[PDB]
Amino acid sequence: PLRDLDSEHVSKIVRLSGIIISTSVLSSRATYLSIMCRNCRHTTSITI
Amino acid sequence: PRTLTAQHLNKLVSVEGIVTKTSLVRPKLIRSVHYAAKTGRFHYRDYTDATTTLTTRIPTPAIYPTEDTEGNKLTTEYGYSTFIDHQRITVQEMPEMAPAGQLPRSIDVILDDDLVDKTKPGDRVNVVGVFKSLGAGGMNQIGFKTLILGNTVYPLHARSTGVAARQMLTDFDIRNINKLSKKKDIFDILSQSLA
Ligand SMILES: [Zn+2]
Repeated sequence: PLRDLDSEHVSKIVRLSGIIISTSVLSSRATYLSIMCRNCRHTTSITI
Repeated sequence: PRTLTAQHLNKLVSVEGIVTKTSLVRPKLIRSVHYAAKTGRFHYRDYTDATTTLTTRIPTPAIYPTEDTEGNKLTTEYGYSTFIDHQRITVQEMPEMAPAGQLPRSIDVILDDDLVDKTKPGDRVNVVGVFKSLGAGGMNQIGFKTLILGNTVYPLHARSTGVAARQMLTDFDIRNINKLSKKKDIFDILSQSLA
């Protein structure tokens, strides 16, 4: 149950039941980034 | 080189003296071209420095491209790039105009492209160009860096020197030279006029 959560269960897998009351709007997060340096013009990439 | 002072900076001047040393002519890279085998496309870039425009610009320090906008590796095409030549020379006051028993004064001249191999060490020369102050004289942290950006370089001839003397011949001059020949005492007239 939701009230039976303690310090033991931290970085561990739990199974929970309940009711949903909120759902926010979808946000954008990056997965692949391409960048450039504003002074010398060096280019590289990033993967998340 | 002795009477050239800090009140003549940023003006066009004529300087007399003797060439004392010349450097090696080196290439300078302006535009570099590349190839990408994964897209079959060629890319280029431009480079510049402070000794090519008479007015001050905001620096652009671009970098040498090895990589494409996606990550493809580029081959460098040495035959398709453009290179322009460079040389530096030093000038000093002539020994027969300088004060005796006194150390001499010298000035640096920068030459590029076509004016790059016009003289040799030990020559009488006249140079015209802009007397430029460069960089920052330690105010970011002796004084300013001064040199002449050459535009004109004239060789001059003097007694007991390695530069020859030649004159331009007018057609009128040629006519007298050729007229004198027919008279059959050319040798005597030319011989008696020798000192
Ligand atoms: Zn940078």
